[PDB]
Amino acid sequence: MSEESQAFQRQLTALIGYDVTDVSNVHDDELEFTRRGLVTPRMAEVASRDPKLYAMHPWVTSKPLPEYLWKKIANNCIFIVIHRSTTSQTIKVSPDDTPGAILQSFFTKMEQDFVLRVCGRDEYLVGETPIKNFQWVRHCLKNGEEIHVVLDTPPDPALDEVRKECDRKFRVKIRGIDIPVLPRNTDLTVFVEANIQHGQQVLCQRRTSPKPFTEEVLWNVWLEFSIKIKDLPKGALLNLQIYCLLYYVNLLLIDHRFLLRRGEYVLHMWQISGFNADKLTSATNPDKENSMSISILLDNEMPNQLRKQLEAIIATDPLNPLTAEDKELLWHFRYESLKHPKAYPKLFSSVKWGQQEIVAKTYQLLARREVWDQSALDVGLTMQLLDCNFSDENVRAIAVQKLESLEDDDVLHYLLQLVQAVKFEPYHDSALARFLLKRGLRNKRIGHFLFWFLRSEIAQSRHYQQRFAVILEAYLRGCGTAMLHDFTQQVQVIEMLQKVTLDIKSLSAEKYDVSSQVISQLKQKLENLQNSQLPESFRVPYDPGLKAGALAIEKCKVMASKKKPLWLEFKCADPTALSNETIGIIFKHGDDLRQDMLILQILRIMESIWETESLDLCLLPYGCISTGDKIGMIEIVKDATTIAKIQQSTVGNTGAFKDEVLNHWLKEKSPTEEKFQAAVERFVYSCAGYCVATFVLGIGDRHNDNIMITETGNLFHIDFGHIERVPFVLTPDFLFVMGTSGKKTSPHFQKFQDICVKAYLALRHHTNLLIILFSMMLMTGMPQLTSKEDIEYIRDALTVGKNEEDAKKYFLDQIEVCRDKGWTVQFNWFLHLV
Ligand SMILES: Cc1cc2ncccc2cc1Nc1ncc2c(n1)n([C@@H]1CNC[C@H]1F)c(=O)n2C
Repeated sequence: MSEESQAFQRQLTALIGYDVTDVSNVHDDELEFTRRGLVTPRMAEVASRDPKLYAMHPWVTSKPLPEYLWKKIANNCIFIVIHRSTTSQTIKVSPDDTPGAILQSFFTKMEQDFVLRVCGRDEYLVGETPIKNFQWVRHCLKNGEEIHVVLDTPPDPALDEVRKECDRKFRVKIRGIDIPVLPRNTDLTVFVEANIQHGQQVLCQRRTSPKPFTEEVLWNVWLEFSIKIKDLPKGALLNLQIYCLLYYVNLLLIDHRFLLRRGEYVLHMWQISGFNADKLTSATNPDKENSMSISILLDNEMPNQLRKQLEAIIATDPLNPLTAEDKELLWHFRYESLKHPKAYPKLFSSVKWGQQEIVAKTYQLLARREVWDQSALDVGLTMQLLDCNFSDENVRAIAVQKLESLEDDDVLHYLLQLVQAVKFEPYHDSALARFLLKRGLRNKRIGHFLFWFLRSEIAQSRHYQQRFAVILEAYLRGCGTAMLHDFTQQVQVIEMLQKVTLDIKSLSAEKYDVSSQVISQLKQKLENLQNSQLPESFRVPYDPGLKAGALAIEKCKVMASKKKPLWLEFKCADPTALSNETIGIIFKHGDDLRQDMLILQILRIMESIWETESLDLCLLPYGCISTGDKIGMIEIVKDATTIAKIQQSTVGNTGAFKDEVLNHWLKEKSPTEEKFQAAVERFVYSCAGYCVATFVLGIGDRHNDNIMITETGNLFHIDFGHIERVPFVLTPDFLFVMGTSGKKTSPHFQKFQDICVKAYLALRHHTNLLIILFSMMLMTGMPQLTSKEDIEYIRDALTVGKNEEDAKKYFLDQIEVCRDKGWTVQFNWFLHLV
């Protein structure tokens, strides 16, 4: 390699936040074979992409325009304001006119080398797609904004330049376990449990005789299993556990080269806190000075009434468990089951993966996928096949195949969930890791989010940082030096600000309030960075369209919270931006922003589910991005306050609540009565939409402090790092805005109940998609969630197996529960914080 080729790898390590050219925490070469095996699909995608559309990354949608956005179109006319230097003129356009077709009409109504770019953003309107199919144009319609675009030169694709390049039973010898230290107080006991697993299913289990837990425990015991060597499926894990359950460690029995794992291994294990993705990891603990280590050794046509039972089994939810009777029925009528794509997760669960001949029969089954391949993509079904219950490479590949049909608009909606799904792959190089890699290198928008998602996990997950860092490096080596440049500027800014956030917290106390001495201390620290090595301009990580310029120090502050975060304001680095408004970012340390990311992503999916049934529930999924360990960025919502501060305005630090304050704050932050009516209108949909969503997600009972509202009536829920009770927040202040004064029906209450049940019914139509996203959220995002109890809440919330009116009743009852209590639960929320 070249001297400069090492400076490139050094840059990559600072970007990724982990050194992938590291061999200190491996007992094989799978990560090096994965860096090697990922050069091929990167090169093929870098080569197949059109440089022009790659540089301009048009954000497009093939979905139809909704009935609510059509009602905004007055006489089949859409106006675009085209700007140039100091002048501009409006253009009467048709929803089908492609960017080129309307550029030709601008040049006629009065050089042919300029493209259309949205003012202030790095967002372009290019390609053979109608204007109504550009997401920025749909955003302007929905929020009543005007379309502003500037006539300028298309970015040079030369900036996107990529740098050149046996029939015997299986047995295992347990030698012993060693730990450096353990306190001299409790004289405990210990044993080793070896499991052969595949898709969380335990094929076989052997334990050791229990010996006294000391700093070194030798057994020298051969543990013979019943499963023959040939019967071992690919992806089978040898899960070794220490119970007194304090420690665990996995080792793949079939390596990446299809070779059976043989020889001597001294594995550094993980410790338990106090089921989840972290438990399936092939990674070993990097902490060799403090961790426990086990040392092992390997020296090896159907009848009508049965059709009804089958069809009923196929018609159950993802969490309905399969009896042995059910699995035998599905396997025997294997070919009838194959005619129903909905039965695929259940049919592949019925397979006896520890039987070679039965796996071979399943592979024969998969070879007749005329029904599967010609079926409409069901993301819920496809995700169902990519969770912890599926470890077969070919079962997982039919699902990844179905994802290939997804447009970039939809890949963005499921990206964080698909990135977390890599945690369930037996091997580092997988069809899913390749699909993500390929889709990232193809769209800049997806590559940016892919970068931040992969980077959030590398920074706070030792269990999967090695794997994700190899996937990130493969992406980072194909995005091009324009993207590599932006990521560098973004990484520097977040690191400098993360140092300042952690320094400010230690200075004060989580027991006290912010002082003048802490705010002046922050201003002197920010002034030091600005005129020194703080990048001249960085791209907002949660809004890559925006380029934040220099800080606005005289408006930055330390928030009067308990996790003392930084409220930062930046100037816009685009002189073409239509407004002089700053870019506000909140920098916080002390909560898991990954849990907030996951909720906001479900909230965006729920918004698209309502978009299908022509429903706009006015949700405000704000920007939130996890940048490292318990730290990250959150969007500042302009002209917005909390429901608590509206209550403390009338009476401070209580307790005391009044029903009439929310409707008085709205009539105040309104210039005209027309704008005030629009606020009550926006509150009817945003309140209804948040009531529905928050209930379904089990995060319905929050303090009014974590619920904000904008000066334009837009109510929104915030801070999901958290999770007598209530289903959702419908306090008597919200109800007063809607014209109801407890046990009385007003026109806006009829409207709220109407949209509520219609939004609820609309979500119930995607029950399996919501169940599957939720169950995956709990395994890949929380400390630990029980695989049969914690999830069951969402089945009860979405009322599985009930008719469309008995469920309507259940939700209408939940409306009445929050009205009976009123402010009863809210008072307790203030006694709990004192
Ligand atoms: C959206 C958003 C979500 C968050 N989730 C978790 C943690 C912090 C968050 C901050 C957010 N952003 C925001 N923009 C503006 C604000 C604001 N919070 N606040 C309250 C102070 N921090 C908490 C806010 F209730 C205001 O008083 N103003 C003027």
